Amino acid sequence: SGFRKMAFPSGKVEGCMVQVTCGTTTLNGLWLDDVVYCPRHVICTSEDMLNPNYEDLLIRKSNHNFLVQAGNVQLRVIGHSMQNCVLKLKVDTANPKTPKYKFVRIQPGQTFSVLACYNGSPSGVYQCAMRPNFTIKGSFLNGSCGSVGFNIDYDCVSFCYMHHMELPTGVHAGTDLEGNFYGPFVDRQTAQAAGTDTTITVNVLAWLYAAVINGDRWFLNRFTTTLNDFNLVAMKYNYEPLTQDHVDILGPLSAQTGIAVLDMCASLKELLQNGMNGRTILGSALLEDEFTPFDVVRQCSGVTF
Amino acid sequence: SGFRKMAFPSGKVEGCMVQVTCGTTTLNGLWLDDVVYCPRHVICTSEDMLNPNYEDLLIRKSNHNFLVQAGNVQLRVIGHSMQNCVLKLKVDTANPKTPKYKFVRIQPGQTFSVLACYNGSPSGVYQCAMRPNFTIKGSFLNGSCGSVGFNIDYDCVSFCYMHHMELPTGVHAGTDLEGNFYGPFVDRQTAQAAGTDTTITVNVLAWLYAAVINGDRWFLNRFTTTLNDFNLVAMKYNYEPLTQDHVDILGPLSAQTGIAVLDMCASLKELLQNGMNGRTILGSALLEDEFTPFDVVRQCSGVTF
Ligand SMILES: CNC(=O)CN1C[C@@H](C(=O)Nc2cncc3ccc(NS(C)(=O)=O)cc23)c2cc(Cl)ccc2C1=O
Ligand SMILES: CNC(=O)CN1C[C@@H](C(=O)Nc2cncc3ccc(NS(C)(=O)=O)cc23)c2cc(Cl)ccc2C1=O
Ligand SMILES: [Cl-]
Repeated sequence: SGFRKMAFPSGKVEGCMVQVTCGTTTLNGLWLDDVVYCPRHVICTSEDMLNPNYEDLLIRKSNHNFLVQAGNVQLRVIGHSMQNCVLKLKVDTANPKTPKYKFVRIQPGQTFSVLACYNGSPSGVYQCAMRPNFTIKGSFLNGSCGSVGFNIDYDCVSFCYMHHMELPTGVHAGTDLEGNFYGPFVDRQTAQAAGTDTTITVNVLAWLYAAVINGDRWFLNRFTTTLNDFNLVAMKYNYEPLTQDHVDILGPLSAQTGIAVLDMCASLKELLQNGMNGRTILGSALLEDEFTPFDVVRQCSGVTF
Repeated sequence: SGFRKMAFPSGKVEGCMVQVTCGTTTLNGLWLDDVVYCPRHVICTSEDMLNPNYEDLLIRKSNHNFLVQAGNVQLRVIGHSMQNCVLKLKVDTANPKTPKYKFVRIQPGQTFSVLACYNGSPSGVYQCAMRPNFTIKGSFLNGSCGSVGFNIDYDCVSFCYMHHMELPTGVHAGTDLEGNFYGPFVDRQTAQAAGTDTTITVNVLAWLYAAVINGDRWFLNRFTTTLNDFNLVAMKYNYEPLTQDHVDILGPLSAQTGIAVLDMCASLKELLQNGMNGRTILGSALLEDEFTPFDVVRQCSGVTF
């Protein structure tokens, strides 16, 4: 019993974190096999950040301008190349701690663990989700660039995010490990803003199923809804549209609890109308949207209370 | 910017987790140097748990009855002994991954990271607080016994909790690493219940300071209070008493934000008496009490391990 915001154990990723320095700029890098991946803006000064020409800045660097430190050991850079917004530094030593890994690009609503790092040293681990507006609500200070997001379903690490910047609202933007940004953001200090964010409807439904599994039903009602009528109401509360894919994805949780997806949709409609009336659901007074259907099945028991 | 429930990086602890089996019972063990620590109830069957005589059950067990598995390697048990509610299995190999460590007993209100394990394999990491009623609101399924709680200071792991059981309300109970239970609990299947819980006042104040540091200031007011008048209010809302030690501990946060501790108490009193009025603080509609003053300073400064 219980339901916590749970991160994956971070050990496999801690063994990959290194410090990358280029002149006055220091940030984090991810060392896998003989390559160190890091944000390409490590080659920028504060005066280069408005309209950097990364190709022109990079051609002026040699391998020995990149200082890479793994623990108390200096690695030797023997090559470099840029792939989109990521810099790949070839080093003369393969990381002996390289886990089994993949690079995966995720979609909004997906969750992942973040290992926040500073100067190549891990400081903490937390769970988060790719918001519908492609930002993440992380906890990052100056020097955290290059910190990564990942999942570890089984013993293979799937790297999905590399941290690049903080927007004016305090939210964060970054790329996949191939250097493609999530969202309409650029690695420039030009005026940029997060678009209006919305609630991840499929995740809220998954978390309501988690509450039923853990033994709570106060929020259920005797009603059902059509998918279209649910979407017409939920969009008035800035909730993302629920698609037939989302309904299909919630099937296993529906079969486990005995509550049809559209019946859970009616409960959500009523919660949005009434609020909680002094009650909580899984220790929260707000509707939680950073647990996916996959997270709920992984964390909860297979026997409903 | 941002403020997340953040756990310590778990790598140093992941390298210590093993699987302990005795008969039909399988649970987790902690391998440090040449000793494996685990709950003494691993020697119990479901019938024995009703009223176990652990010395009598232990005397029949030989070293070979304990099956200890570290990864895909079977360790050899060469001795066994009990210390309070923990079983110590002497093994023929010192753990090469043993970090610098200490065993520390924590007090209610203190926080720690939990590495949830099943079959000696870590599955997740989450942050939690020892409640004033000595339970923890964890997330644990059958097979999680022996999972541990810890903090990190510099490069030293301080082990503070070992998981033993789940109470009827779904909350959890366990021991320190010397086998002394936190709370008035015993390791047997018998009628046991968590006492009435209270809110950790010093931690709520720390989290209000974190919200201010992050730009959430709507709850601030011009008023102050005496410590005695505040504690009358705290008693009324089932909040723990605030001591002069708590006020002293919040000193640095008070000096950083410009809000005296008793000034923040006046904000807390108004929040208890009037609610949030549809507003949130750090994305929560409830007053959060699982961040200590030290956690707030650490996360708002980027301390690494
Ligand atoms: C808030 N940021 C800024 O005012 C300056 N800024 C620097 C940099 C950037 O966002 N770094 C940061 C990353 N994560 C958390 C941070 C918390 C705080 C912080 N503060 S600071 C020292 O004043 O920038 C910087 C942080 C950046 C990188 C790229 Cl690729 C694009 C744009 C920028 C940029 O605008
Ligand atoms: C809720 N538990 C029970 O009804 C039976 N029970 C077993 C055991 C115990 O609490 N283990 C568990 C620990 N953590 C999470 C658990 C989730 C689920 C779970 N399910 S079960 C197998 O069907 O009880 C057991 C869990 C235990 C150990 C001690 Cl030292 C003392 C008493 C007990 C005890 O009463
Ligand atoms: Cl995805």
